[PDB]
Amino acid sequence: QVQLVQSGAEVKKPGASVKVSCKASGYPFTSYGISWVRQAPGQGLEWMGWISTYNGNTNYAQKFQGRVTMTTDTSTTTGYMELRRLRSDDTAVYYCARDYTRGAWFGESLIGGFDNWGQGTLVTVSSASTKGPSVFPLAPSSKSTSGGTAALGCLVKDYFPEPVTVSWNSGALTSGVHTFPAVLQSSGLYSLSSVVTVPSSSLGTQTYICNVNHKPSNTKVDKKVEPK
Amino acid sequence: QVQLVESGGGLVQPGGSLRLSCAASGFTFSSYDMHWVRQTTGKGLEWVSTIGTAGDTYYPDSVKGRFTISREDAKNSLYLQMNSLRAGDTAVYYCARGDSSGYYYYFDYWGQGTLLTVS
Amino acid sequence: EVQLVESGGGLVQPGGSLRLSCAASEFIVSYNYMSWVRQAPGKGLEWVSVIYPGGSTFYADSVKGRFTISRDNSMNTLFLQMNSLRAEDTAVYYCARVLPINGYYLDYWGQGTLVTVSSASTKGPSVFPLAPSSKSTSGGTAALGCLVKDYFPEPVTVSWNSGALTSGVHTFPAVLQSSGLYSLSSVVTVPSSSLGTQTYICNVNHKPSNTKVDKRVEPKS
Amino acid sequence: TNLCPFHEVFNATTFASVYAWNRKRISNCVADYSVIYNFAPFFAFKCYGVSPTKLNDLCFTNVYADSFVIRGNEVSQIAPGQTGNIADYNYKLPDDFTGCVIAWNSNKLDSKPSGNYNYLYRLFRKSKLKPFERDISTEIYQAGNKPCNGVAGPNCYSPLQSYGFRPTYGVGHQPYRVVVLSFELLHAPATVCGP
Amino acid sequence: EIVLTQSPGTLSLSPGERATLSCRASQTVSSTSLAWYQQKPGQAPRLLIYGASSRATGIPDRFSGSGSGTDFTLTISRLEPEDFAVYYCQQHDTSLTFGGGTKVEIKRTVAAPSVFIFPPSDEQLKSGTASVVCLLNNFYPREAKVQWKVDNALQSGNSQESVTEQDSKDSTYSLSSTLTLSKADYEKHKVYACEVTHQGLSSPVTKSFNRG
Amino acid sequence: DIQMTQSPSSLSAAVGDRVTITCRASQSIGSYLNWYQQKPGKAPKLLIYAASSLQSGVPSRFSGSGSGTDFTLTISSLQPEDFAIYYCQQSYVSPTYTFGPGTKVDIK
Amino acid sequence: DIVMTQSPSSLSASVGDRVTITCRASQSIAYYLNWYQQKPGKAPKLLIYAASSLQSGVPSRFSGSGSGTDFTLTISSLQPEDFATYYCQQSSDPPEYTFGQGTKLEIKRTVAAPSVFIFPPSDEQLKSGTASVVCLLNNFYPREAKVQWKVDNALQSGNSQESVTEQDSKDSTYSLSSTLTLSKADYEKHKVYACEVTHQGLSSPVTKSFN
Ligand SMILES: *[C@@H]1O[C@H](CO[C@@H]2O[C@@H](C)[C@@H](O)[C@@H](O)[C@@H]2O)[C@@H](O[C@@H]2O[C@H](CO)[C@@H](O)[C@H](O)[C@H]2NC(C)=O)[C@H](O)[C@H]1NC(C)=O
Repeated sequence: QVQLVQSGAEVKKPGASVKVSCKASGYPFTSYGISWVRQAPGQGLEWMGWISTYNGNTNYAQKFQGRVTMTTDTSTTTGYMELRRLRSDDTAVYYCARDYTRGAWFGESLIGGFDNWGQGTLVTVSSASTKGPSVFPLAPSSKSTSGGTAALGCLVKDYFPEPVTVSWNSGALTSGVHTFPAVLQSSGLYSLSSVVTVPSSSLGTQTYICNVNHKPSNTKVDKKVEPK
Repeated sequence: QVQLVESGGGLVQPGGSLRLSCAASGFTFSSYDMHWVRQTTGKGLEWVSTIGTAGDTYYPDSVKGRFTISREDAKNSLYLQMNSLRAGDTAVYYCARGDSSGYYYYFDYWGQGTLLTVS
Repeated sequence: EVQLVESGGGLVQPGGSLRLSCAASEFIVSYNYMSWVRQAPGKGLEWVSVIYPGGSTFYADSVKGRFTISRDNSMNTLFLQMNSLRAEDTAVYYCARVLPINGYYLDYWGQGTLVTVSSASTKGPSVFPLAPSSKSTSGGTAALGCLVKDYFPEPVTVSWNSGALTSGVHTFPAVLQSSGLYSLSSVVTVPSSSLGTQTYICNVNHKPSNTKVDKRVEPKS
Repeated sequence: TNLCPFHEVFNATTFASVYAWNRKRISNCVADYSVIYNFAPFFAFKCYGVSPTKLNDLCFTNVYADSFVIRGNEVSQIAPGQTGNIADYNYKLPDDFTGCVIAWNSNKLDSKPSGNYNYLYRLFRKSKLKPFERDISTEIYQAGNKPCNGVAGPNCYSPLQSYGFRPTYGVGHQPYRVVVLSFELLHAPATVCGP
Repeated sequence: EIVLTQSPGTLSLSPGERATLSCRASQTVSSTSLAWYQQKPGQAPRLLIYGASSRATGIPDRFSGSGSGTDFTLTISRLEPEDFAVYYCQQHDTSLTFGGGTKVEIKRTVAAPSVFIFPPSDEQLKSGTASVVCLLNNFYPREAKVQWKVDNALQSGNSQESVTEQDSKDSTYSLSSTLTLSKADYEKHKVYACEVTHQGLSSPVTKSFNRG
Repeated sequence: DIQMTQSPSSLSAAVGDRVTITCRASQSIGSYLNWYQQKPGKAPKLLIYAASSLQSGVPSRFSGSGSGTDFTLTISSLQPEDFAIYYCQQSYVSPTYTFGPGTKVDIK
Repeated sequence: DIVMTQSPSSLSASVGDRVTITCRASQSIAYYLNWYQQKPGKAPKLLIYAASSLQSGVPSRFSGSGSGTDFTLTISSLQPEDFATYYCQQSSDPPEYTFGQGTKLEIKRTVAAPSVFIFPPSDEQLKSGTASVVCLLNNFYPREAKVQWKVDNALQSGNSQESVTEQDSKDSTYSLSSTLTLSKADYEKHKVYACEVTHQGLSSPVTKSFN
């Protein structure tokens, strides 16, 4: 019944600092240390440091020798990590794990690994302000033929904060739906596209709408797509 | 008063298996340790098993891997499962209660005894 | 040069006691592992005791409770105290140094001393002439010899014609008898033509018994 | 409300040599021995002066933990009133010892096909060790009448030897990990107690 | 510090088969300081093997590990559908480092993409930017190349592409690519094409469209 | 293990006399020693623990003394219900507890 | 505990040949095996320790190898000074060590026909009351020879003792003497005395008699 719960997602600006929390329940807190690991989007795991919950001894990675500080609070059974001088390449998901590699009392190696993990906290570092999607429609070609099936979709462009939810007809079309992952442009804003395939004859007899719900800007937009 | 009664002895062929039982009365069973001690004319008294109050079992380097001790606190019973019975296992078996006064340990109550004949 | 010299061997009654010594040079006994090894006559080697530099002592089961090993630092000597001696504790005893550097092995041995545990006494030899067949033989007449019997200590030296003859003298090793007294034999070969002329004799010497008997081994007819 | 760090002594990656046997001190914690009970059948688990079943009901001032690695046929020397190369030159227990000794095979961890020469023991000393005494000196041992001035040679030997554990050896020459717990009670208030 | 290399990067296997993963170290790593991890998509990693031979809590018997020195192996006897994820090895013999990671995929028969094309929307062209998307529908092999042909000349450095994960039903992929242009150079040219080269295609298929 | 020896093997005494049994250990064990009494065809009964402590209900005739490797059991007056076999047990090494061969007290 | 078995118990070889001695073990003893050389009347001399290491001062023709339960000792080139008994010692347990039964190495020689002679008991001390008839075997190779006493056409037992001398340097041959124990009263009872000898150099057993 060991569980670790972290804080929510944060969006920062270059040069600032962020503090991430990690609360543990279900085991003796002072018998184990806490290790921090981050994973850049589409990359591999990299280690950050380790802290002892019994005496406060720390052991950091050389890459983060002078920027990261780790603290623990025994009263609330919570561990903290702070990363100063935030850079554009520090965007990642930060994990919190119970440790079985270094002893908390004496500080020597053990046989094990990171036995329990948190759920992850996403930190975004970029120089841009909150914006809303400029949704555009993509229309099927005139030649509705070659199997009687065509693909149509809606384009989402130039939005900030990451999460955007795209649904077609509020759940009427759930099969044959492909929503691509977002891509960061050179202007600092993200972009996305979602495409579905429908029968060619269904174009005349059905109506398809594209729903976008950008929660951070609350710019919920519903738009429909018709043949050109 | 504190009484211990054994049951389950008899003749068994070599290489067989038998189960012994011992029911306690007069005391709180779950708060005490229990032991089995055998007595044969050749070697006198010999300890063969011991079970604690925290699911811990101990055996000597003469029957380990063959005998198993168990505890059922609900029914106030102690059991000894014996397998691979050689001819040297023929003796009289007692169930004994363990107690301590400081760091000193002793057996304070014993049962009547049951006889196992392996021949 | 590493040298070990042993002394103290002798003859004891069953149940008696004895003490052996082993003096060392070029190394110190109190700084080395030391051991005693015995070898029964005609048998293999057997371990007896071992002592460690700090003072620890270990014994074999056959001698446990009866033997005791110690050493003296002033004299640089190693001792073996033997008590409750039985008839089975008769062998040649060695003192050796044990090196544990790469396994345990014995690198230097002493010459050894003999300990005899028996109930008999220092008797004397008795010589019976070995009469030939007194018949003509085509080959060389190889029958002359003398038979020594019933003598406990065996530093015996049987010689023929004051040791002048150097060939044909076959003195078999002494063989212990059931009575508890040693026995020995000798034999020689001589040409058939010169039986009368040679007239060989047996010279039997027993230093612990002071005997020089000669039975002349005259061929009986 | 702190819990004693028993798992750090037992589940440690590296164990020390016999002649440097790595004492640790444990105090001001609640001692739960159920983890020791639940461990896999041990090659040896013997206690002296205290019943194993009566732990978790006893209070002590300090608890010392000493860990080292020896070979199979030397485990019997880790006991009060014992004599041998390990007991005389490496690790000595008092005759009135109060504590427990735990040993288990570690062939899968401390053995290499070519040979593991990281573990050493002392095989030469002028006098026997007093109880709970360590000697990490590496001076050349003199066994003759001539000094060697720190140069090895005839009658002058290094006082340390390696084990050279290999996986194909028998049980009597395989590595073993040994933990000895010493229970100390004094006039001071107790600090280590069971649940 | 010690560097761990995992080979291969991707391991396409059919369900029910056995899997062999390799973790190699530049120096010697003690067997007691090696571990393996599993990470399903959109989830936190979990521990599988510690000590190079010991399974963790609640881990089935399918996963086994063996190795010594500078060569370690993770074995999966049977490949259940929930065993297709990314696996990592790590050591703490000297400092603490992670491996690159090995991905286990689902193997199926070769499929051919269905190439499409979409002209820029009229509303977007009003703003001053042009977007052209060349969708590639369900195909198995990930390796696919898309080239943009404008009039008769290729274009480079002005596009970005995104790929989906394997679908649970058909175990295929889908790829999209976007061409970014302003209205200044949109009307300058007339012919736009999207070149597609794939293993499952007999010949390069290039659908195209022109203004108007 | 630790080997325990007792002497004499058999003792013959009359009613009212004073008898003494001895127990010897192969290694120093302190006061960790127990004494038992077994009548023929019945279970053993504890008499002395810690080498000097009288169990509740045991008559005051029985006394125990010693420490180290030599121990003694003494009966001040020998009532007719004290002819049995007496065992000494060591409690210093656990969980392997060892018993002595036993000393039998007869009547003359 | 550990029992060391050697093979063979006796070996014959010529100068310049190659020999091999095996020392089996009951358990695995790793590499803790040592080889010793003992000559008649002198203390054993160490040759090989740790089953491969050569002692300082030992000629390079001695070599050893093996591990576990099988060990071997090899002499590359045999020389006259190498004829002795060889013992293997095990030191798997530090305090207690055990030896093998030994392996006696002897020179090689062609088969030689034995010569048999007998001597009647002498009257000059027959008055004592003990009669001992001696049967002689001289200059025979090899050592193995079966000798059976036959008196009054009957086979006796438990009344004879035999002695064998060491191999002579000049001729490399042995010599055997057997003596039958009997009392005075039993001596005159019969006059049939046969000494039967079975040997490789003899096609059929040969006996000689007197009366
Ligand atoms: C030494 O460690 C083992 C294994 O620990 C497990 O794996 C670690 C990586 C970490 O995740 C731990 O939290 C795990 O428990 C311990 O053995 C376990 O002990 C518990 C409690 O008794 C038991 O429930 C498990 O079944 C055991 N698992 C195994 C594989 O044996 C062991 O107790 C530790 N040693 C000590 C002295 O505590």
